[PDB]
Amino acid sequence: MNSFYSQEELKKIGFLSVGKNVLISKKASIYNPGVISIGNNVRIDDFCILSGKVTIGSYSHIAAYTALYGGEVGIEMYDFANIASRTIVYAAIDDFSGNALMGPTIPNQYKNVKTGKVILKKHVIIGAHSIIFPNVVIGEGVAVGAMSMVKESLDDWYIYVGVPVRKIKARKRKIVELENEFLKSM
Amino acid sequence: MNSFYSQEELKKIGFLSVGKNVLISKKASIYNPGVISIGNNVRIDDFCILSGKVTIGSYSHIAAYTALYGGEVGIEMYDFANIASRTIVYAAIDDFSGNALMGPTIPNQYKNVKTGKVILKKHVIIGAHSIIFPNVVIGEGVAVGAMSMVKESLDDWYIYVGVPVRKIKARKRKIVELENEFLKSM
Amino acid sequence: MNSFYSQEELKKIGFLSVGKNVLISKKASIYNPGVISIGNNVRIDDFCILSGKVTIGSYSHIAAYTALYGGEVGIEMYDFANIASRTIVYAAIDDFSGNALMGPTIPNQYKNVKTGKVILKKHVIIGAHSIIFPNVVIGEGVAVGAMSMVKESLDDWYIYVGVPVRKIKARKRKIVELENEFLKSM
Ligand SMILES: CC(C)(COP(=O)(O)OP(=O)(O)OC[C@H]1O[C@@H](n2cnc3c(N)ncnc32)[C@H](O)[C@@H]1OP(=O)(O)O)[C@@H](O)C(=O)NCCC(=O)NCCS
Ligand SMILES: CC(C)(COP(=O)(O)OP(=O)(O)OC[C@H]1O[C@@H](n2cnc3c(N)ncnc32)[C@H](O)[C@@H]1OP(=O)(O)O)[C@@H](O)C(=O)NCCC(=O)NCCS
Ligand SMILES: CC(C)(COP(=O)(O)OP(=O)(O)OC[C@H]1O[C@@H](n2cnc3c(N)ncnc32)[C@H](O)[C@@H]1OP(=O)(O)O)[C@@H](O)C(=O)NCCC(=O)NCCS
Ligand SMILES: Cc1cn([C@H]2C[C@H](O)[C@@H](COP(=O)(O)OP(=O)(O)O[C@H]3O[C@H](C)[C@@H](N)[C@H](O)[C@H]3O)O2)c(=O)[nH]c1=O
Ligand SMILES: Cc1cn([C@H]2C[C@H](O)[C@@H](COP(=O)(O)OP(=O)(O)O[C@H]3O[C@H](C)[C@@H](N)[C@H](O)[C@H]3O)O2)c(=O)[nH]c1=O
Ligand SMILES: Cc1cn([C@H]2C[C@H](O)[C@@H](COP(=O)(O)OP(=O)(O)O[C@H]3O[C@H](C)[C@@H](N)[C@H](O)[C@H]3O)O2)c(=O)[nH]c1=O
Ligand SMILES: [Cl-]
Repeated sequence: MNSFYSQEELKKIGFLSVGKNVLISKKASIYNPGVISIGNNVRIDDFCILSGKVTIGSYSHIAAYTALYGGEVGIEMYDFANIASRTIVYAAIDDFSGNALMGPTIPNQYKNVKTGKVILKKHVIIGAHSIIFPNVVIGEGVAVGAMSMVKESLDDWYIYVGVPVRKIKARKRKIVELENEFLKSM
Repeated sequence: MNSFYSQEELKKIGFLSVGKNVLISKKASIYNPGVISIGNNVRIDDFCILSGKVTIGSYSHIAAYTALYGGEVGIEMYDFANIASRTIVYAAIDDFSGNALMGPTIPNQYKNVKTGKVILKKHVIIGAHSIIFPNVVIGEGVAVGAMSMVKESLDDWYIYVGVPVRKIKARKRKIVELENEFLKSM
Repeated sequence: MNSFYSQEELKKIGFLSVGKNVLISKKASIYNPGVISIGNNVRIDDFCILSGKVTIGSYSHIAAYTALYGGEVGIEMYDFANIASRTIVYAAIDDFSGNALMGPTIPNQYKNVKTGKVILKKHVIIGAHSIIFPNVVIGEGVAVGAMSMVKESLDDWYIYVGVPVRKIKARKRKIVELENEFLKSM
């Protein structure tokens, strides 16, 4: 069938805000829903995790198995941004260098958590099995390929691939005009 | 212990067809069972997702977290094909180029979904964390490595790796002799 | 909210041994708890799988989606080791070469399972979306970057990346003084 909440059960979750035509899987996890807000026409699929401060506009699909670790600073997606399956977005990560201790079992004073808001601008697409690390803006109209890793802010309207990513090609801007056409008839 | 459904629970599912000794996780998601056939001696683990048209033969393991998105055209596996953990197989995929809007929140006329049957032939093995794209015939006896990305059909009896995959060596065919012998015991 | 067991429900799983302050998601899967041991201050998140023989010490996070397939020979992590999200550790994998049949639907005669203990020593961290294969000792202090693949044992206090991994730099050892200072103030 499908595993989505009814519009009725959504209201019971306690989101900061949730628009219309919001389909969220019952097999997703939602932690601290009072700091999570969703526009209209959002779909979030089985085995996703939203945890902490996350904000999603409208016309966004968060595909299956995707984790959004919004922490305190948060993750924000703008309209028409989509995220394919099995992606992680971190707004916070532990320091790997060996200069600090690590992870939730250890108190803050021994760790060196790197944290910064993450933003996906309008029309961003994030390819399957990718990772986005903290304190990064993914530019307007940016496509990130499958299995790619992003550690820095990405320039608008390009397609990036690889670990860590590299620019390979301009993204076509035809979507801008299609979005105007779509909005019209809606 | 294990999380597999009963023969009794399995029949309650409504599969287009289910064979014998089928072990399906209660923690998998099965969408539109009505279009899904499974032969004999098949195991499907936790957190898999089968959605839309998916045909599976016999002697096949779909390991944990693997998503098979058959859509309309479908995904087929021949006998002795196996898929290791956290793989995605897409029978349909959105246009990443920027020539078109994307994903299930948006109507089809604004999109440009690529679709085509995906076929895994006999003795195919797909390594963990791999991705197969639409309209791809994975040749008989092909092995694709961990973390593989497959956008195009793959010639029989080869080992491939990488993103996207390249052909690194031949697969031996000794496995065909062992199939014939296994069958002759059985 | 959070999705962990109370310390009461923990005792009802029948681990070879569970310590105190042990947070385990109800959305995780635990097979054969009889051969699994867990020290103290350990968190195991949603959609993890622990199957067969698994030994975790103290001060360890096993992040979401992570799968530890310990089979019979086992996976052992020492204290202050952590695994980030969507990692797989295998103590047994099947032969990809074509010399043998594959997976849990086939009798052992016809297979050529590679087995070998996996050990992660003190302060190891494994980055997200990584894979560690059988018979590998990850030396004390090792860091493996995200989206990496490990088929061989790794030297102490080095940072490794890639598929399969290459050494890129020394790990800083300030973490050795920090554990001292932290353990003391307790
Ligand atoms: C990123 C992508 C769009 C590029 O496809 P393309 O426009 O057809 O370009 P090509 O396949 O010609 O690749 C161009 C270069 O990028 C490399 N490349 C392509 N995809 C890559 C990836 N995901 N990671 C690393 N390298 C990649 C190719 O090797 C090639 O390298 P070269 O120039 O050195 O030969 C596509 O490869 C991809 O990753 N799609 C992801 C689809 C997806 O995740 N869908 C989720 C459901 S909507
Ligand atoms: C692909 C695989 C079979 C190759 O192993 P191998 O035949 O033992 O070959 P090697 O390890 O010598 O590697 C051959 C070349 O391919 C590369 N390579 C190997 N595995 C690769 C992978 N998964 N991704 C990218 N490259 C890989 C090596 O770098 C080497 O490159 P070079 O010739 O340019 O140096 C193995 O690496 C693998 O990926 N196994 C997957 C195991 C799995 O997914 N198991 C699930 C549980 S059953
Ligand atoms: C491994 C890691 C610590 C390296 O970071 P760094 O020390 O800042 O090193 P740099 O980013 O300058 O990269 C050094 C080299 O490694 C390459 N590289 C870095 N990380 C890589 C990775 N994960 N895979 C493949 N290559 C990688 C870089 O391209 C660069 O190569 P070059 O010398 O050929 O240019 C980091 O990139 C990483 O993977 N962190 C994972 C964090 C994680 O998984 N967190 C989970 C939540 S806590
Ligand atoms: C994955 C999933 C599916 N379902 C149900 C409801 C859905 O309408 C139905 C089928 O959805 P589906 O995801 O199989 O098919 P689509 O509705 O076409 O969606 C998908 O294909 C596109 C081409 C990709 N770009 C998407 O990333 C991919 O997830 O099954 C759920 O209820 N929950 C889920 O998590
Ligand atoms: C993963 C999984 C396991 N189980 C139960 C039933 C099983 O008999 C038992 C142990 O299964 P396991 O999958 O850990 O181990 P195996 O049955 O040996 O299979 C595994 O190792 C092989 C070498 C790989 N080729 C497989 O891909 C891997 O999944 O646990 C479940 O009930 N559901 C599951 O999803
Ligand atoms: C992921 C997850 C979270 N939770 C709840 C209880 C937790 O205390 C709360 C916060 O968990 P969280 O994982 O969103 O956030 P943190 O407690 O900061 O943990 C995370 O950020 C760090 C920088 C990383 N090193 C970790 O690997 C990452 O998972 O949400 C659960 O109940 N179950 C879960 O699986
Ligand atoms: Cl996953």
